[PDB]
Amino acid sequence: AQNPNCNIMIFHPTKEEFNDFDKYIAYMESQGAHRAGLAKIIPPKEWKARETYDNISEILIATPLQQVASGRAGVFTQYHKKKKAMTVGEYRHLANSKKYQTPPHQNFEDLERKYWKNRIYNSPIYGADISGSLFDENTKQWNLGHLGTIQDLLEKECGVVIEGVNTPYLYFGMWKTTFAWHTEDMDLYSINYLHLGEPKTWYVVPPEHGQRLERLARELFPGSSRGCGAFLRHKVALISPTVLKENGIPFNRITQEAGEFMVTFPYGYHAGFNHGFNCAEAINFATPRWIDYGKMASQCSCGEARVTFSMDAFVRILQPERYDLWKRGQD
Ligand SMILES: O=C(O)CNC(=O)C(=O)O
Ligand SMILES: [Mg+2]
Ligand code: NI
Ligand SMILES: [Zn+2]
Repeated sequence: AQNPNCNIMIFHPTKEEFNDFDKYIAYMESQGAHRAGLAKIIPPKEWKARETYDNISEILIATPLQQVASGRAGVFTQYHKKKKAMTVGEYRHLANSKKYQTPPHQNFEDLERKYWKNRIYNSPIYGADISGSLFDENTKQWNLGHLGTIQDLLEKECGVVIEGVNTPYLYFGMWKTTFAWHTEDMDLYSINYLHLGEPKTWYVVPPEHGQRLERLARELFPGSSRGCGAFLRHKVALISPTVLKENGIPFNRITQEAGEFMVTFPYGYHAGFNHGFNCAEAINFATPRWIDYGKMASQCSCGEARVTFSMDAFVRILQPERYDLWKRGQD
């Protein structure tokens, strides 16, 4: 079995190997990359996402989210308070202000320590989940707006044509902006490109051990667990590496820098934080290997998780027994 310790693997494809996206994902899996839940892909030196980022300031962040924490430093939830619209140029200025900027630090490890010690005492503002793309249309390789769609994958594998679309999302971050522990909708893959700015630190639980994380979460968030049998779908709970280690949960960590891709694999729980002002682009995707995960994915029906239009068909076709209950939670 390849990668039996479930370590995060880092790949350096050549420009030739960067042509065929599906083929390269399958290669990484042949080497055991999915066992970690997360892989890093450093593009060939010849590649670029676009020519420059000099002209992005007028993008609008219609609903910036202030991420307010409750709990203790290593075990907390966050809620998202909506803020007034602002442009990317306005948000960058805010991220660089004395109130929100990255503190002085020695290295990524020192900054990580500072994040876990102090995150709860601040409320950073995240420009998350903005439909759009920063890839140039002429970028042919690993262009996250030009991937094969999940609807087409399901049709190819299963023969059923379904409605829905699959487009990318932009994320503008600042110091301490946080992504809570989650798997993707329908336990899909994700791919995330860090276009510019400061790093993003990731934590991940191997898919084979995801249920260990879920059991800890139920213990640590006991009211939330009574409310919903899949409350991590709400994407609000944080647990620190120290708490994970104290509770014997297998995990790994890595820091993504600008110009790098990360892939999350089906049922790979992940969480993390941004070091400072940055912009990432991410999208979900599927492969043949996903189908069995999609069929088994948990679902939130309590009403909290509310998701896209396109998840309807995935539930309806892959999980017909669950469909009626899940759709009630959507309405
Ligand atoms: O970058 C973020 O805030 C969160 N991204 C992801 O969870 C992802 O790409 O799957
Ligand atoms: Mg602009
Ligand atoms: Ni994710
Ligand atoms: Zn729920």
